[PDB]
Amino acid sequence: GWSYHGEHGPEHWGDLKDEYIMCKIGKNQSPVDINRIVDAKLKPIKIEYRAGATKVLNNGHTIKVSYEPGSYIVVDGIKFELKQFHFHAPSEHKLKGQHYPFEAHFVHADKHGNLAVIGVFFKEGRENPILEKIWKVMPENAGEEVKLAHKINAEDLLPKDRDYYRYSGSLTTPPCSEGVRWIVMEEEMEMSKEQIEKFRKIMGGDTNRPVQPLNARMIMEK
Amino acid sequence: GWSYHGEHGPEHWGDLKDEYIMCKIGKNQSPVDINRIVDAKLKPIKIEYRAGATKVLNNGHTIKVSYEPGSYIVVDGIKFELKQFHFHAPSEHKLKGQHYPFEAHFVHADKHGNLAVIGVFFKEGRENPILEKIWKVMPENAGEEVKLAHKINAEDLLPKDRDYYRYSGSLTTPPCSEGVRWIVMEEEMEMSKEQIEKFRKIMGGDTNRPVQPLNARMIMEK
Ligand SMILES: [Ca+2]
Ligand SMILES: [Ca+2]
Ligand SMILES: [Ca+2]
Ligand SMILES: [Ca+2]
Ligand SMILES: [Ca+2]
Ligand SMILES: [Zn+2]
Ligand SMILES: [Zn+2]
Repeated sequence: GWSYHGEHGPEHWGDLKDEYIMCKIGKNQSPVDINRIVDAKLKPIKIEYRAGATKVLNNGHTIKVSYEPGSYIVVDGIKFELKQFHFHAPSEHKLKGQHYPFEAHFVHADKHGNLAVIGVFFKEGRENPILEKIWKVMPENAGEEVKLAHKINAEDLLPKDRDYYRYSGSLTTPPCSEGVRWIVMEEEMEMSKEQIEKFRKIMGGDTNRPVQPLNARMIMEK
Repeated sequence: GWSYHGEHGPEHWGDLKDEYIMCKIGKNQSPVDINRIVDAKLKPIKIEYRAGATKVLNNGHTIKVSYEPGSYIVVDGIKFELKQFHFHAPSEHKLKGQHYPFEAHFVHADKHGNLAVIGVFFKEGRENPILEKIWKVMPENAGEEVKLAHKINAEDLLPKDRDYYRYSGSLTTPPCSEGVRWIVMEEEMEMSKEQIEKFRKIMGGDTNRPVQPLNARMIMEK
């Protein structure tokens, strides 16, 4: 019964269930304000994506797009399979104290269940032609799920400059499990103001967890 | 008789001499707050530098390091010869409303006198080993100029990531001539807090012109 507003909101997430305890005691939580940055010789990240987005689900907390097996990234010489991507507005991560109006998360998992999430910022700009295909068909109520007519390639929502920030964090929604590899891309993408407004309107407001303390962590920059 | 403080300061520069009129009527002035940015497919910039820094001059307004002929950059298929590089603190340019504590300018000129300046931001970090060589020998008073023992290569003060912001602007000190190509590098370099403090102490304070209106301009990002 968790939410982004009111008494089941982010500050109370850890109180709600035993399984959500990391939202309360965790010291490596996401998102964060990216303001303690260090240059590091990170390897480039192999992105082996095919066209494979199939369904669009409104779950009350976001719009989630599911992906068929076969698409993956390689981080630390390990294959993490793309499972789904979804959205928040405004951005969950901040960059040196500032938000973007929107952020996408591409959620991946290796064979043992370890999670790697690619985060992509979006600013106000040209209509995103890939997001229009999903937005046209966006379910208006929680629980609804539409099948997509044409399969979408998620690689088209990623920038061509693939320099990125890296850090060790968590899921941004309960249970907020830790041990998540975060790959936040430096280069932003574009969306129309209308697309942003539609997403906010349908979600009913802000869909962003507050930034959490960096604590012992640093953010690595390629 | 211009300065960075008081009644001969930046707000009054255009009042001081007829030759300084651009500081008053100019609509394409530098520096600027880099907050209206557009992605653009800018060509990479050829940097053909040799070891060639010879002298270190304190001129009351900065520390200026002079360069022997033979080192150049290529912008718009034109050779601009490196003449000198110098410093300001805090940064002249801002990035999305925020300063860096220090900024370097590498001043170049083509055969007809057209200026191209490469700007490099520096943050607090490790001692810069190339700046230490200059700092050791830094003239304490205006008018003084020391010959360097060992020639320095300016290329070592530039980042290895050479993605850059570009815009059309001006000199940041009187006469503030326009028609200057600005190449401001995206990746920052590092300096020690001690090196910054030494430069500020010797200059006697802030050495940065206030940001000027972007006006009709955009900033291009590679
Ligand atoms: Ca950096
Ligand atoms: Ca880059
Ligand atoms: Ca972009
Ligand atoms: Ca950009
Ligand atoms: Ca750096
Ligand atoms: Zn998310
Ligand atoms: Zn300068």
